[PDB]
Amino acid sequence: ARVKRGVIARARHKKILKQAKGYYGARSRVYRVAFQAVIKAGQYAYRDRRQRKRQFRQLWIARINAAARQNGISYSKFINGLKKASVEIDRKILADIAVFDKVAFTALVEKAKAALA
Amino acid sequence: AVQQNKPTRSKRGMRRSHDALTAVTSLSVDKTSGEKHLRHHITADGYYRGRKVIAK
Amino acid sequence: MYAVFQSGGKQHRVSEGQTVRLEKLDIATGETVEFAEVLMIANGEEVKIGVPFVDGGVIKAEVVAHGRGEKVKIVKFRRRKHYRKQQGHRQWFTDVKITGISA
Amino acid sequence: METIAKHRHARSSAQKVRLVADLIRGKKVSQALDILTYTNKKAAVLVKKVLESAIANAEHNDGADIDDLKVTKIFVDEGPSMKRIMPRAKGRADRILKRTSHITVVVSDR
Amino acid sequence: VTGSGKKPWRQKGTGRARSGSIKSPIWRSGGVTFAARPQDHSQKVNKKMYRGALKSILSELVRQDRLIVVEKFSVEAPKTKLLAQKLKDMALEDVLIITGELDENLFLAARNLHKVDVRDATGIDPVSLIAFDKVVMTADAVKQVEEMLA
Amino acid sequence: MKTFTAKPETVKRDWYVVDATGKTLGRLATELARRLRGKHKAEYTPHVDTGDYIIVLNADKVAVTGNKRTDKVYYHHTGHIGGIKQATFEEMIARRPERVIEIAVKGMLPKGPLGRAMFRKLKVYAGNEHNHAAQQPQVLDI
RNA sequence: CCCGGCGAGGGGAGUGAAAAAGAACCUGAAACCGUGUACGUACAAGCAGUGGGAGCACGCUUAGGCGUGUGACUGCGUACC
RNA sequence: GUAACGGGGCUAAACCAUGCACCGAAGCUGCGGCAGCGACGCUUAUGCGUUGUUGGGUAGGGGAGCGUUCUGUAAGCCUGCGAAGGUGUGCUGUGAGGCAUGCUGGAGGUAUCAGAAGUGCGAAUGCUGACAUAAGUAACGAUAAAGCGGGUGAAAAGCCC
Repeated sequence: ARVKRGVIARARHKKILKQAKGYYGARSRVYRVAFQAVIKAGQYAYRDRRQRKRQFRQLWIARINAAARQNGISYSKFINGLKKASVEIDRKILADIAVFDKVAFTALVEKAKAALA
Repeated sequence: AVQQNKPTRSKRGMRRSHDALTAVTSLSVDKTSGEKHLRHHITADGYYRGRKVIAK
Repeated sequence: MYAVFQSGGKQHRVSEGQTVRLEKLDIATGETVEFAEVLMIANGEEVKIGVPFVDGGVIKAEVVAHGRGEKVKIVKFRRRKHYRKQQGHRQWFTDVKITGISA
Repeated sequence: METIAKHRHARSSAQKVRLVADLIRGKKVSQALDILTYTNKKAAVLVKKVLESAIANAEHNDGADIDDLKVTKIFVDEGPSMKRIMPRAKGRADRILKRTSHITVVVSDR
Repeated sequence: VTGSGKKPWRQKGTGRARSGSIKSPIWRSGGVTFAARPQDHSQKVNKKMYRGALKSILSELVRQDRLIVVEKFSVEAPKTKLLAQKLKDMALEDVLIITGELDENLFLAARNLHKVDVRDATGIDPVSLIAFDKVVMTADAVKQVEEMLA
Repeated sequence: MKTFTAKPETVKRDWYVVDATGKTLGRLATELARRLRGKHKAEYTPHVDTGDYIIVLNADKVAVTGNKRTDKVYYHHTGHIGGIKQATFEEMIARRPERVIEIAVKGMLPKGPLGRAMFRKLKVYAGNEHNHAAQQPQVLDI
């Protein structure tokens, strides 16, 4: 039983070239190049899924600080405050109120400032 | 000396960024015969500034 | 006029009428969950959980279709070590609409 | 009405024919014919002959009225190569490809 | 493969790659790494497993009442049409009809009948026992398949 | 519901005026730079330039600490032959002082294209007035 | 029948179920070369992706702050055997 | 080429000492999910609310599967109201894949359960073919040498006079 080979093969190469669209020059044209190109894209996105979560928190923190510092408190103390603030728990992401409700924020600083007094 | 990596189909492109021919623009028509003709040149039937020169 | 609440393992700022995607949630497709520990509410003048959770603030929403997110690929590949595996994973989620925000 | 004419197996590379072809593209068929007559590349004649045949095709087989015609479309694709050898120094034999094109001209009035 | 022992080109020097026989399985025309020979695929099968198998399949024919024994199944002359008749009559189309001593006409009939096949008792094989919708079998023959299987 | 992004086309900006006079360069640069980068608001978007335009003033009078005034490094290379020129701090305050503060906060903004833009917002000046009255610069400090 | 060198090639006509069978003729992949359109690109430095992400373009549903393409700017990042 | 703080810059943004915040990892926690190996409670041709726990990995051992050709099942089933193949898309699978369907194509393809293997390729300076690169670059083969008039011709430096 001599076996054709080829359709099942063209299936694969196409499967990879398809995942490699928009990649530059041979990255998106030539299987042998295309492959190693997909695999790293894969490895980058497994890394970067983990990364993303770091990136945002640092985005958040940065802007919490801008705001805290604008109401005359450092991020560090502000957090400490919130932490002591009769418990009082509340994502750093969530503290986007920072951008979209400057009055609800100063509220927070006050609550915080207080639990620190 | 020979290349170490194959040049991209793009570099060819860029190298050729200057290969374009230039079209003429600068031809005119003889006041006396039909005859378009390059400026400062004899027209085929043999005219130049009206006045049929070169009898051939 | 919004409020905040813990529900994924994550928190969410939310206003009535507004839909949010939460992690999965047994609650059958059409019924009504009631988030009864909101960590803040606000109009023009607002209520922070002096402790966690504002005294009597609750939030109501109706589940509204369950689902599975778009597949994602897990690639592991150790160069020169004759090693690699690829993997597919999806992720259940339930979606709620938000009718509540009972101050 | 489109109406077109083409030269397949043209004995010129393509790269070279294109050089001429880009002079002409989208020109008034009239102004096209002039740019061609006064272009000294052997491709020029190759492509003038197509333009001409194509215009003729227009006037005879369709609406015609060559007064409105434009070379609305011109592009030249590469034909098959004839393959040869070049006896060379020290017994080495070298490849060499005689290349050919397919010229296509499309002329219309819109 | 028809060719020569000659080594296509030197070992070292031409910038090419070893090479040694124009017949390399890896070379184009000519090769085949483990070329087949004609082979015998017969398998053994213990006796007691062959007999054991048959028993196992009769029993199941019977349990699906696909086994329909009759006294004397036979026909009057070698005419497929005739047989085809009896079959229509008995509500049969896919059948075995394994008879005792085999007559000849019933073999001659049935031949062109494609969904049907007749055998003598001592003939009877595993698959054809399974292959048909029903298998008939005469008292004449059961006594025989009896002895046979013991 | 993703976190917010400043958006280059809606971002505010604002003008200010800072007197460098007695200020200790570098504790000044540090501020210019952070404000220069928008790091004080909805920065919260590091791909977008949210900084404020700050115009500096009296750079020549900027202040230094230790012996730096006579001793502060200041090297650079023309990428020629063996072309490594150097100039002392006082040498630089001497010819085009503006430079010290510039080269200063530059080293503090980030990297490439973006950060490079951020720096154009900063208009220094060796002297004591400037010609950007129309921008209605508001004064500030550090 | 027409362009052309009583060419090469081509446009019609016509045959044919079909010339999306015209002789280099079933199907007709891939590398590789073009024409056309969206988007990007002439102060920008590195395995060229990946994470975040404006803008433009096109589809959305009567908006709903979505899909597809593109991808300024930005964190991370030295191919495979 | 500054080049012996990573840089800017720092007189503290350095050292020492005490203290309290904070940031910080694919560690730990939270929510959702899958599997391997155990064993409760509900209850056995048992999987479960489940439940404790484990889940980096070359060489190597073990386990479970995809798909390809060909035999049977198949004188069945699908198919000119469009097979195989080619090219899109959609949904699905942990994956190898599957299924649907637009386009192309225009005569063959086969579920299922089993059976057999010329069963899976990126690398062997692998074999064949096709096609890129360098590049419209080198070169056009003795530095004995050409000029013009007429001619034929679609075109003549190169043929003819």
